[PDB]
Order: sequence, then C-alpha cells, then structure tokens
Amino acid sequence: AVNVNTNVAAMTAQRYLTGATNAQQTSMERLSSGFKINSAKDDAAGLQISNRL
Amino acid sequence: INENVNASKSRIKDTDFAKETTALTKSQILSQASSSVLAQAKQAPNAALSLLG
Repeated sequence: AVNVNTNVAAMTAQRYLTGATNAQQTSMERLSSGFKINSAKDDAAGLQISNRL
Repeated sequence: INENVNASKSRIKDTDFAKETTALTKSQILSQASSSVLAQAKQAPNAALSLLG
C-alpha cells in the first residue's frame, strides 16, 4: 500500500546512515590519534593492560 | 671529577639526538595524519547538502 503519514524506507535508511556515520567518526578518531584504544568503549580490558604497559 | 661530573650532566641535561630526531619525525607524521583526517571531517556536514536541506 502507498501511504504518506509514514515512510518505512526513510526510517531504515536514516538508521543505517547514523550507524555508518558512527563508524566514520570512530574510525577517523583512530587515525588522527594514532591509537585504536581511545576510550573504554573500544576495549575496557585492552585499555587496562595497555595503560599498565 | 670534572669529566665524571660533565658526563652526569650529559645523561641528565644534554639531548639524545637519536631519540629526539625519531620523536620529531613521529610528531610530524601525526601532524600530517591529523591534518588529513581534519579535511575528511570538514566534508562530514557537506553530506547534509545531498539531503536537499
């Protein structure tokens, strides 16, 4: 059916665009800093050992 | 005592050119890596124009 109140395609494309944008932001932070461990979210365990090293 | 005092002053005060030149080159590469990431980031909001907004 064709409806104008809602657009399922619009919601899905937006969601995958926000996920892709999040991937772009986390990646670009990695190159600029040079570290793949910039916050506990990336790796909580890996951050702890790395700081100990 | 003059030579041994000077050598101690060397280990503390004088710079290690081998280690410092490496630290300078590393810093430059991160300066260029951050600059490149910045340019890629400046076009992040430009995608909003593709939304015809």
